[PDB]
Amino acid sequence: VKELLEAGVHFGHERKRWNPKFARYIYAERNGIHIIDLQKTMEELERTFRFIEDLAMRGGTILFVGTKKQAQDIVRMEAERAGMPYVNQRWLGGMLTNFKTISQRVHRLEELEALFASPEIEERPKKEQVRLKHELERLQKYLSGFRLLKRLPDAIFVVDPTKEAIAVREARKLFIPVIALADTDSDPDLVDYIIPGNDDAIRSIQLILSRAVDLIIQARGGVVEPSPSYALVQ
RNA sequence: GGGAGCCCUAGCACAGGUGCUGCAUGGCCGUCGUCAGCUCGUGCCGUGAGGUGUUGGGUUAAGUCCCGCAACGAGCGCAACCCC
Ligand SMILES: [Mg+2]
Ligand SMILES: [Mg+2]
Ligand SMILES: [Mg+2]
Ligand SMILES: [Mg+2]
Ligand SMILES: [Mg+2]
Ligand SMILES: [Mg+2]
Ligand SMILES: [Mg+2]
Ligand SMILES: [Mg+2]
Ligand SMILES: [Mg+2]
Ligand SMILES: [Mg+2]
Repeated sequence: VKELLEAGVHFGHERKRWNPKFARYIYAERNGIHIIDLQKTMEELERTFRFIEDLAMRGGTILFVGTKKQAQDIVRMEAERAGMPYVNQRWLGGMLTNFKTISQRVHRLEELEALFASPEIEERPKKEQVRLKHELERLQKYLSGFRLLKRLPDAIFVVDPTKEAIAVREARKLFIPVIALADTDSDPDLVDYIIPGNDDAIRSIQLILSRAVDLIIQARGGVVEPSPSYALVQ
């Protein structure tokens, strides 16, 4: 739960497709790439991790949203490590603003797996058997850890604001605090708690969600060890 | 001398009408068409009528199934359940 000269190589990123609104968090245009104000990344982190502490203490959940493939797997472990839910494959229209209706898909998954521990997987025609077993396929594929959500989450952790911007918009419309791993292509003001790092490159990404989940466990009550991911990021 | 009932005149209340209106109508039928379509709930977009979903790419006899996607689903159809 720290590291400051964990610039490592995960400080600055992105070329000139910036959101000029991200101007404060930049250090220079070192050869076609804005590099991120190192200090600010650490002090925004201060007020940020602070936020997340009180969330684990009060016993609420954080929905980890990362769809970007260069961060996809990482989300799965760190979100499984902590109890919290994750949206991993792709983000659906109304996971939040339509959160009731979307949860029928959860009502079915949990209940369709109950078909697969019964005598009725031998019963039922195979007209149903083929359809109703490759339907369970897809369900577990998108809601592999949305099903953990039983109500709207107290906050939400996105790894790319720009890319998962439908996720962001939904959060706001329901007044759900946005934590985000952001960099130069994003609108910082659209985000409540910003870690101005860089949405792409696993060396960042995982470092952040490691230390974040470290802190979540550390503050919930468990004080643990290295992660399932770590330097298993190639 | 009256009475129930049945056959009966003479008047009543009504019957009956394949007389009109199929644009006053129900019912049933023809037809586009056994064509693959027509909608809904909630969400999202839009001042609004409305839109998205139902568009895109592949496939099928088929909105048939697949991939994808601000949508996630569902109903009436298709298919199947019936017969030869
Ligand atoms: Mg990006
Ligand atoms: Mg008459
Ligand atoms: Mg008629
Ligand atoms: Mg047909
Ligand atoms: Mg015919
Ligand atoms: Mg307009
Ligand atoms: Mg409106
Ligand atoms: Mg259309
Ligand atoms: Mg198509
Ligand atoms: Mg169909």
